[PDB]
Amino acid sequence: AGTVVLDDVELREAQRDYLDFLDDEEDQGIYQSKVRELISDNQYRLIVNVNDLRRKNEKRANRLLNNAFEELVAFQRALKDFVASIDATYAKQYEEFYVGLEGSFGSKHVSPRTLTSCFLSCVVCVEGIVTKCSLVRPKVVRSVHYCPATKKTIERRYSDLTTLVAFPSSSVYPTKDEENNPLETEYGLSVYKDHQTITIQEMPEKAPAGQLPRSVDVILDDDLVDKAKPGDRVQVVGTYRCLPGKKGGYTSGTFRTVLIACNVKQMSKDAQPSFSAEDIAKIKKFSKTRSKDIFDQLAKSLAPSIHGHDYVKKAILCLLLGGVERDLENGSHIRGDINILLIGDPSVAKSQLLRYVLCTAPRAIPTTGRGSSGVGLTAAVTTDQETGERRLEAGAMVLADRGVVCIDEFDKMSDMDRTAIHEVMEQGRVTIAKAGIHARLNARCSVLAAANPVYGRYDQYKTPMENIGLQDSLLSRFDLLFIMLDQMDPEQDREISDHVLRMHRYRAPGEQDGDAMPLGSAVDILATDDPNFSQIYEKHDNLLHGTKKKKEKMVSAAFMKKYIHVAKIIKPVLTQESATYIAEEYSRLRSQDSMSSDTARTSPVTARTLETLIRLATAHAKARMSKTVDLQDAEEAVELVQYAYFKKVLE
Amino acid sequence: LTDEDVKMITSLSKDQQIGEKIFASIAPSIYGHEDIKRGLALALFGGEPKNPGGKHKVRGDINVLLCGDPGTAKSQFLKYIEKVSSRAIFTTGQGASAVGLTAYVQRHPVSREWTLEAGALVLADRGVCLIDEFDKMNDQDRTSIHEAMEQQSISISKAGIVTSLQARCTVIAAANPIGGRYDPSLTFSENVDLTEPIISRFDILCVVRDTVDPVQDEMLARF
Amino acid sequence: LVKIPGIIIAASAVRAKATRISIQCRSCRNTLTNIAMRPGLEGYALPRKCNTDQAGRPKCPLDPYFIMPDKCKCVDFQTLKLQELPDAVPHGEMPRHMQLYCDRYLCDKVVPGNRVTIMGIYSIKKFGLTTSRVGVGIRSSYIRVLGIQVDTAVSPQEEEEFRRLAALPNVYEVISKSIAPSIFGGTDMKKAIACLLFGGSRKRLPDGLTRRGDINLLMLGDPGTAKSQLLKFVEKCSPIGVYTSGKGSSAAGLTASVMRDPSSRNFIMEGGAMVLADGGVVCIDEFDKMREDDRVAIHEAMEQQTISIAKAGITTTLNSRCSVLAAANSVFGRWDETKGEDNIDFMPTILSRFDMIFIVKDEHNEERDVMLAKHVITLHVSALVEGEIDLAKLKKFIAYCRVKCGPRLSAEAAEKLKNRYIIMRSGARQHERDSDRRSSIPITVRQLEAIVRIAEALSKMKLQPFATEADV
Ligand SMILES: Nc1ncnc2c1ncn2[C@@H]1O[C@H](COP(=O)(O)OP(=O)(O)OP(=O)(O)O)[C@@H](O)[C@H]1O
Ligand SMILES: Nc1ncnc2c1ncn2[C@@H]1O[C@H](COP(=O)(O)OP(=O)(O)OP(=O)(O)O)[C@@H](O)[C@H]1O
Ligand SMILES: Nc1ncnc2c1ncn2[C@@H]1O[C@H](COP(=O)(O)OP(=O)(O)O)[C@@H](O)[C@H]1O
Ligand SMILES: [Mg+2]
Ligand SMILES: [Mg+2]
Ligand SMILES: [Mg+2]
Ligand SMILES: [Zn+2]
Repeated sequence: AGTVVLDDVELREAQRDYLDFLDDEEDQGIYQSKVRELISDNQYRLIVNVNDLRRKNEKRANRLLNNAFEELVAFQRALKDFVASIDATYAKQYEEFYVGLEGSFGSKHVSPRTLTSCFLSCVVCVEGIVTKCSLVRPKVVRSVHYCPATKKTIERRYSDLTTLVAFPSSSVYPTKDEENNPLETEYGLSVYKDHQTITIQEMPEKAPAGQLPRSVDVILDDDLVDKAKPGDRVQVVGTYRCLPGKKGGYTSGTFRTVLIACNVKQMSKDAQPSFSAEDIAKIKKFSKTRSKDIFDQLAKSLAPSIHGHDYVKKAILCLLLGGVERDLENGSHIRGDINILLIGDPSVAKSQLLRYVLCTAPRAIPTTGRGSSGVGLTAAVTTDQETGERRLEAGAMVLADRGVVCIDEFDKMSDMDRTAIHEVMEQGRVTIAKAGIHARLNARCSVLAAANPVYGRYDQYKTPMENIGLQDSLLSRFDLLFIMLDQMDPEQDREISDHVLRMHRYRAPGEQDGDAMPLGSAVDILATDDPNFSQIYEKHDNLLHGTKKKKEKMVSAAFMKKYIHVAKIIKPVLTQESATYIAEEYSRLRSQDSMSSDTARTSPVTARTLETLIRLATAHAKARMSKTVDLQDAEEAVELVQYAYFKKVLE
Repeated sequence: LTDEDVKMITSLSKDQQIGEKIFASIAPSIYGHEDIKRGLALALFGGEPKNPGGKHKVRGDINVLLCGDPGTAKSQFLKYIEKVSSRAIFTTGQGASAVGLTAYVQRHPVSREWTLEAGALVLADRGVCLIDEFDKMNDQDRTSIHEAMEQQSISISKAGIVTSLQARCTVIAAANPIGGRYDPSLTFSENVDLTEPIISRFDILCVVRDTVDPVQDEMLARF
Repeated sequence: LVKIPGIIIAASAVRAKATRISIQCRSCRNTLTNIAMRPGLEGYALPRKCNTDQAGRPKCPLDPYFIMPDKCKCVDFQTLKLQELPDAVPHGEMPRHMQLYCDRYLCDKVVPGNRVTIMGIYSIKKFGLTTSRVGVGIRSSYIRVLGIQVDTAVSPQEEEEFRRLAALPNVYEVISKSIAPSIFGGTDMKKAIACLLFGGSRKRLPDGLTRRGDINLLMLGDPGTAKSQLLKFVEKCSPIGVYTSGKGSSAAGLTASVMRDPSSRNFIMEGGAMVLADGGVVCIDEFDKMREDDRVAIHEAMEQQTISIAKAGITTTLNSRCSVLAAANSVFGRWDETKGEDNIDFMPTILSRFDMIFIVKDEHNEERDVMLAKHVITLHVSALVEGEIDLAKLKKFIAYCRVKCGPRLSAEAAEKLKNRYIIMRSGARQHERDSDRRSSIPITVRQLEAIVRIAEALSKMKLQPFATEADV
């Protein structure tokens, strides 16, 4: 039976509502702009915030979240109409324009555990971690055939009956003419869309402790396919649906369910920030107005809750900004990443600096001394066990590519692990091979490590070599080494205890009202949106209980994030005055007679020390947004290296 | 296994020498070792568990540790106890036992059936666990016995199973001294290869010290 | 309808079973909607013939019907594995097992490890009298669950009682003398235990840097004393509470581990005591003996309240917001006072993590045979109580105060604590300088925050939004 719907009142109302929501030109044209923008950069999926739809038309919003395919096909018809109105040529260039969904899903925000059968055919938001991706396969959507006998060319379309009943006539691939003349397929004239299945598991830190994990199968269709890789924490929005079984004759009543993605997104910490023109204006104002002391303003504003360690904070800012990688014509490579090691007495807030960089930096990976063991730290090679083939698995330092590995308790890490990270800490790559596969994975990361000295506490009366239990090969590739020392000076105690007690009295405005306790318990998280994939920004923090009062402000965390993102892209070029100063500075550093007696070397001075002078000067110039590495930048680099590389041995 | 004549039990109870008859009535096929027999009878009868409020558990189980140099009927004592006791199970510090000290979950070899294979400490919850060759245990076995013998429970966290399940057993163990010969010049603790926490959770420590005594040797040889 | 007890040892993923299906004919496209499905492990044979007739038109094929998956009413669906209760198995005897079938709201009512009583229909699988060896007429049994009861919420009466309990003048003394009343002595020990049971305030600063409010307590002592008994009491007294040793438990670990299943590729995380008691208390008994990776892990489980695991698969940061109540003995067994601080071999970094460390000694004073007599009375009067708080009410009160109130220091309290801290830091530096050894027990900013946490706990027992100078 083949009928057509002459009049579907519901479809008419739905399409009219969706086109009305999209036209948007009277209401500050946000989706008008979004559609012109997807036309511009040659996409065909429009990501629609359901909060905007809920504002403009709440009845559509409920219908769409609750009847996902009917409403989504209506909304994609409306979107194709809108694109054709804006541009008919682009609209005809694509057969289908898809709508992805975004925003706040009230009870439709689930995990693979709470995604139950009361959600079939509803739009849901599921968060989890990718356990297995499949290969990206093409699925034929339109097959073209040529008969050499009769010179005829035919074409046969295949509808997406992934979650609908498929009758066997729907999937017959034509091989013969009606006269039983052999057909031959035109592969370049046929249309294939690519297809991928992933499995999303409940995140290990969100699942109930001690229970086995729950997963959901997810279907990804064209332009959504390579969006996730195993081990990614993603958010998938799609329709939850029951897959058809194979034509049987007996059914057990059981259906495989699946999520048909309409949008996939990563952790929003690692995404390109949105930059309003006012933000770029503010950044330019900041950089131009304060240029000499902008670096110190950013540095002392780094971890405000940590008092002191101003040189450590300058170095950590340099790590957050980085040098510039050299890519020579013959393929030779020089790293622009800064590696920092903190060795110190117990409880001097070095685990806190590691954690701050974890919170702030994009693509920061945590690890502890024995939580990662070789293969878990760099890559791994396993066998697929279902295809028999070698498979590469990214470890911590590959996942931290263009990011930071924050290794804590670095000293308690085994010796083989540190040997393993030697090659990453200098070449920014992991060379891995079993016999069937060999690879050279990119791990362009900066390492921020915290260690404790031998004997637990630093001994003021012993050489830093005898007190840091690491060898010159490992130390030398840590381009800044800071001995964070617990001196029990009473005025220093005044300062620190005041700051600490002042941080233990602050209540967050509004949220806290006098006696509140923060915790929520395993439901309150899914009650509201995740602040990990969620979508006016000042420059300085207003005065508060964090600081008493003075004539020097505190850069806002959000503004600092935007500023550092902008400045990290800069590639300041070393000038000749800087080059001469750095060269002579390094030559002076190497010669020990310049440095006093009773002063030992924390780490050796090698050509790596020269490279790090260059890297630190470049990062400083990035902070000023200079585009040139001037003499002030070189001086700041040299003074940081001078502070770090020498320690006074007492007696 | 249910008693109908309490009358004979009570008549024996009035015998005024029932205690020594009971002590002489355990391990009849072991010659001598009367102190071990008193201790084993006491353990076999047990004390009174009690838990003031619900927060101060004190066991009534009398745990007995026989440490003695080889060939001194320790294993025969454990086998006697296994014969007499109801709900007694036998296990060894080696790998030569049907039941093991530690709980695990797996597919049963003969049943093919996914089973929480609760250990020998909880299979003897209301009875006695007999651990032979106590000093030759794993580290895993050692933490298992320590947990059961301190908390009287076993805590699983294996498959998706997070459970705590009760092991209110009396532990009777046999161990050998360090070097295969008890040295009375040292203390019991530095003779046995057991940590202090494990030893402290035993009420009776029977040092089964072997000496050459012609009369005792002759009586034993006759036996 | 049967009612059986048991322990659940496996719980399948919740899946979708249809209650109503609709089928469509392949040729005429007509549908046969809302066919009712039998509940339980029972299947359905599709009709082998289309209903619609039109004598002028030809007939439809033999087996024309296809499930339309979108027109199907599916419900939640779980299969469980029930084992015979371990206390119910006869002596020399393998346990029996039972398969359970749950439905729609009985799904996820239980987790493996729960002791349950089931009510359900003792039923066989009816999937078509097929799938043919030895056993004939045997069809697999299961219980179709109709009710699940798991064998083991502050009402305004309880809330009013908690308010009037906090409002007591001597609430601190009532709580302190109410914790381990059957343990003789150790009064300051018991006050510290109460403070650990309430905990300080967990704070997240604007910069994202968290500060813990959980209190860690260490008891070093002589083996006679009742410190394992104290740990046992505390794990019965706290809402979330786990008792373990430094080497974990029998078939449980101390910290978490992460493993990937090679077949399903799921990341399985084994729960150790540290992650199981999140939001509660871990009582690590025999703290001194612990495998090295566990020591390195509890370094940052005790301070950052997290466990960072990174395998070749993934990187995780598990939550361990737990107080640590630890007990250990001296390295010589007994304290051996002449050995100063050489009788503890804990590294300074571990001792720094502890808010309060208690050294416990068995003094050999003769009049402490009142302590013997005390034991004899406890064992006399045991089977058969003062003005204090029973265990269940204490648990509820602690949970209530933890969730309702999180105090902060007052300004003058902070001033006093700052000055006292500077004094004791100077004193510790001087004691190190005078003595010919670096002190085994450090006083650090971590101890400043420890005193802040104890003050906040004291204030939280009273439901007071601010901590005075009295509790400082
Ligand atoms: N200078 C400081 N400013 C602010 N807070 C501090 C400072 N020093 C220590 N602290 C506090 O001490 C506590 C412990 O700090 P942290 O855990 O970072 O120490 P650590 O140096 O990592 O110790 P370890 O080396 O033993 O791991 C933190 O809560 C931190 O707030
Ligand atoms: N006092 C005794 N009375 C009767 N039989 C004895 C006595 N002592 C030893 N035997 C006999 O000696 C043999 C060795 O006994 P058993 O195996 O119990 O010793 P053991 O202490 O287990 O030695 P090991 O420490 O090497 O295991 C047994 O067959 C037992 O019958
Ligand atoms: N002061 C005390 N009051 C009451 N009971 C005590 C006291 N000291 C020891 N005990 C008892 O001694 C037994 C063993 O003590 P335990 O706490 O297990 O020792 P340890 O300190 O070595 O762990 C316990 O049952 C405990 O009740
Ligand atoms: Mg630390
Ligand atoms: Mg033997
Ligand atoms: Mg103990
Ligand atoms: Zn038909």
